[PDB]
Amino acid sequence: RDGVRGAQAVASIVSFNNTAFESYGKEQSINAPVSQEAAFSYVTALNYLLNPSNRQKVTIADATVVFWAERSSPAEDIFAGMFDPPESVRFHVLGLSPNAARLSVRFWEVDTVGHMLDKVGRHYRELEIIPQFNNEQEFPSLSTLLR
DNA sequence: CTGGAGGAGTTTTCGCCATGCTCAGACTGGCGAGTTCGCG
Repeated sequence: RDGVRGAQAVASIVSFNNTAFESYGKEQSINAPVSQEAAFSYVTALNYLLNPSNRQKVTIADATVVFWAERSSPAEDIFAGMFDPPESVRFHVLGLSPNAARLSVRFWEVDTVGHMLDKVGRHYRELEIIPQFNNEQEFPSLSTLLR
C-alpha cells in the first residue's frame, strides 16, 4: 500500500538467490560489489520517495512512477494527465513494475518540460472536429466519450 | 566397515487498506440562347 503497489512485502533490486544467475564462481551479493554505506543511501532515498505523504509518487496502469527535482508542483499535475486528461537536476523520471518478489525497470527519462505530447498530442489532433454550438468544450474527457 | 560431510533436495519465516457531477444555435441563397438532306 505505502510502497510499490502489488509487490511482495519486502522486495529488492539486486539478488542472486538461484545458481543459474551466478558467474565466475561468485555468490550472493558479492556478485556485484558496492560499498555498504552506498547501498544504504540509495535504498533510504528510494524508500523516502515512495512515501505517499510526499507528493512525488503516482500510479499509472501497472507501473508506479516517481520523479524529483527542486520543485514538483507542475509535474504533480500529471495526475490529471491520466486521471482526467486535459541548482539541482530537473525532473528525473523513473517507472518500474513489480515481479513476484523483485522489481524491474520499465523506462527511464531525464527530459525537461514533462511533455507527453508524442502520443497525447497525436491522440488529440486525431480527434479534431469543428463544433456545433459555440459554447462547447474542445477537450472532452475519456469518461464523457465512453458514456 | 565405519565415519564426516559436501552436496542435493525440501520446509519455514518473512508481513500483511484508500481516489472525485455539471451546461446550448445558427440561414433565408435567381442557370442560357441552337440548324437536317436531295434524278435518271
